[PDB]
Amino acid sequence: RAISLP
Amino acid sequence: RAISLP
Amino acid sequence: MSDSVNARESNVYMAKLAEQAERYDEMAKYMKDVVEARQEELTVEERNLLSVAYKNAVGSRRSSWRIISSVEQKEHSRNAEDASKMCGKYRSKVEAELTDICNDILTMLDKHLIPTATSPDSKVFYFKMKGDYHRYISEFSTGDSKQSSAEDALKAYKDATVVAKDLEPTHPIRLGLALNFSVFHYEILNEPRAAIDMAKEAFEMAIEQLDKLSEDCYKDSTLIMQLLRDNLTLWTA
Amino acid sequence: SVNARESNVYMAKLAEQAERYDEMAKYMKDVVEARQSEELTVEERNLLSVAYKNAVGSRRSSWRIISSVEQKEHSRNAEDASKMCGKYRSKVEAELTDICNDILTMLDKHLIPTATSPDSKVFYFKMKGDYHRYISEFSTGDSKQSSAEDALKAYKDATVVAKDLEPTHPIRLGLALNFSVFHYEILNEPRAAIDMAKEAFEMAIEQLDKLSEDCYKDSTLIMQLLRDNLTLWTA
Repeated sequence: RAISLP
Repeated sequence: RAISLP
Repeated sequence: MSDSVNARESNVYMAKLAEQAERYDEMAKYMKDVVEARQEELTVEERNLLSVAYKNAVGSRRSSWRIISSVEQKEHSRNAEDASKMCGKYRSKVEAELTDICNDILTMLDKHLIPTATSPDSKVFYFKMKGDYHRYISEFSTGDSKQSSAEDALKAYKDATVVAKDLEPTHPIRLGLALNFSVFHYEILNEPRAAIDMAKEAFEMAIEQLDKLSEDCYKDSTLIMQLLRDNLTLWTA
Repeated sequence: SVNARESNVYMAKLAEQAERYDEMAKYMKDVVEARQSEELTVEERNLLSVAYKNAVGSRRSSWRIISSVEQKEHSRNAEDASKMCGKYRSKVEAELTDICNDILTMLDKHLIPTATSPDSKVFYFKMKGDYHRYISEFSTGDSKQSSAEDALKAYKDATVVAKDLEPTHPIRLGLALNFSVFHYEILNEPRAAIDMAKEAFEMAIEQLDKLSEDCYKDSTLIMQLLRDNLTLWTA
């Protein structure tokens, strides 16, 4: 659920 | 651009 | 045939999973294997899965076709002939995919689904689905090919119309038939008056009897009545 | 001579607009393998990344959806259906393995060896860590250990070079973002993730003032994802 680099 | 049945 | 009941329940499960996974080509194939392996009628659930599957499979290719054609034209308009021709070749590739997918579902319709349809409900559904897939082909065909697929679509929608006369004017299947059939007149045949006349007639006919809208339907039926108005509004400017 | 390059690049852009990314990736793949030792442009480099990111992205998203249903079934003691989900997940894994191996080969053989500037080296070292990480997401046993170790090394290698970029440089921040994610999700080392992201963010904040109008939003976009992860991670 953590965002990585778009 | 007219909509047909979803 | 106990092995046949399970194989069907299994493909339905996989069709539903492929949908959740958003892998629609494989969704289509699961539902196709349900069709090709049956005894002489799909249920409402399956019929709907089949339609959603093909609709999305073809939908993403339709959307790509439109974007590529647009770029092809901006190029032509810019005298950038090389680029255009490339865009052109790329558009063909997508056309070849469309052709295969529409022909896949039309073959199933022609040989399997239309012939075993009992109810007026499912007869309309499948005739309509057939004009739609010929319409999708007509969208990118030109000259003689467009004419021939436009004629197959016209006939399918008429056939659906004849049977639809047995459904209430408020029936969602009948209303959806009129929406697509009028879209077909407008976009494919370039007959704006027949389109506007057909959508108007279906909207007015439904509205003559809003009091007869059943509680099980008034949602989908109003939705469709609303798309009919939206199209009228657009075509009317 | 370089006619094919201009043309693959045109097609890659065209496929992106059409949203046909496996094809976008194959166009950009053909740019990479052709190059005589010439470096990819910033524009090309980004297109290669966008293409692979999307090609892999869609399989990752399906992978997660399919797994969740698998564990839903497993927990409802529907075993027959659980196995079906599993066979389908494996098939998506086969696709993930192919696409990740493809880009990683290009990075090992072509991209990382030819890169000059601090920018490029960090950029490509980060990509390698990312794709090893994607393999690590679904792998098991020794595959997992292996790809975990190559991602770690790639991010370390990228970290080493990144020290030559300003703490607010978007490429330096993005590395810390993904490097910290790697630590938390794959290595299951929440402390080292939190620290890494905290450090990257604090080091940037200490310097937001020493930036210009037309440059600070690229930085804040990413410092923002860093805070959002910290917020999630800290009880």
